[PDB]
Amino acid sequence: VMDYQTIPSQGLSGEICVPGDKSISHRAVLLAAIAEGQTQVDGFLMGADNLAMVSALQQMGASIQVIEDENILVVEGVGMTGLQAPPEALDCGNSGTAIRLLSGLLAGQPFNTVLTGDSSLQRRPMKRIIDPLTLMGAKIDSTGNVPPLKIYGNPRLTGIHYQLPMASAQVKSCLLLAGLYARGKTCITEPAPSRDHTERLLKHFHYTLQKKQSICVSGGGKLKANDISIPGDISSAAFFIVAATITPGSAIRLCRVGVNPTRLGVINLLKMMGADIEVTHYTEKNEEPTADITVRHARLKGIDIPPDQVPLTIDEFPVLLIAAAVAQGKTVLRDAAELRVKETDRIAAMVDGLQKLGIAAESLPDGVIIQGGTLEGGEVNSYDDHRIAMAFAVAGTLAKGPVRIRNCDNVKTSFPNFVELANEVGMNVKGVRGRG
Ligand SMILES: [K+]
Repeated sequence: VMDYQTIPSQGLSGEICVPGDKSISHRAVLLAAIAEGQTQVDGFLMGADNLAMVSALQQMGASIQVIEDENILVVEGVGMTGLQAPPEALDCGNSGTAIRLLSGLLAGQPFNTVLTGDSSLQRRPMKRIIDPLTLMGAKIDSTGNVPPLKIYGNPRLTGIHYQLPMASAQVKSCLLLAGLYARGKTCITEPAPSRDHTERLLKHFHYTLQKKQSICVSGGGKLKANDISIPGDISSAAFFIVAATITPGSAIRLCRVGVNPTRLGVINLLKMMGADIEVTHYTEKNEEPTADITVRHARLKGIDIPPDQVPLTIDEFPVLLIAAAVAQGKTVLRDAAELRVKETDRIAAMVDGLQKLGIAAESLPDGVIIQGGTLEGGEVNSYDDHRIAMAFAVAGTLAKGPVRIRNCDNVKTSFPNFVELANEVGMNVKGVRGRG
């Protein structure tokens, strides 16, 4: 078992490219697997979650060559009906995304599948997908609406018109995938817009989409192979953006980062707090916009986080709360109860760690109240959550003393080369032997 140990930073500098987007990587390889023809995937995130998605597809006879050192996949698609019944339960590891997407993919197959994963994954809520999939005629056994899930494939799924009562957590993507195999059209309508990585990829693979506040697909179409280049993960960049923001003497450039508007919340909010962040060299390679992000040290003020930014920033709140901890004044986060049902309860985790580092932090059922202050050295627990681990690694840049973050083995689920890149820009992090 291993921990991260930090010492304060004298300032970040240089230019780095963060690894590929986790969310786009999952969808890219899944769609490529069932496409017709050969898809080359560049920038695939070679992390534990995305490789679990790869292994899972391979158990069902996807043809995927992994070239790990180059972040490349070469996928020979097996076509829409080309998958084969896997012999054992599919282990999604730590990956909520993989299990929810596979559920959509597998609901309409002519075979049965069991989906499971690690302890954390077996606590992630699935009611949100089970219910709509069932409306389409899926049959999914589960206890307490958490994995493991047993899917009894139904090749005669029916399109539904569904209005999700919540900015989807892969619910839209899940139903869209099921929609490809359903008879008729499947229409998903949502209160507020959410991530659209799936829609962009469906278009990329030439599957017809329509189109106003809702989105529809009709089943029985074909996915057509089309090479894809995956942008840097802005959720991964977020750690360095906060680090360069709060560490005096810092100036860095993050190259080739995805800047999808539905993912830009951390930038939007930091700027509101007074951050110094410039987006340049904006380009549009296939489907996903990417840009370079230049960050310089800046003093921050606490803010009331606007409710409309919450969906745009949900995954960056761990590291954003570090910025709040060192800002001048109070920060209030509301409407973010979804933080409690992630890999760990992220509100409880962040509040626990912040208090251990000398920050006045207070939990709400749907968020947190932070009084900006001074980070001390100390020791915190990652709660096995990659973003909690990395958030406190970022805390270490400004903490008065060393920060020990226990149990960081799961950082590689989303950011395999985190330690290397951190030390490269001047964020001091070392992996050391942990306990237990
Ligand atoms: K995960």
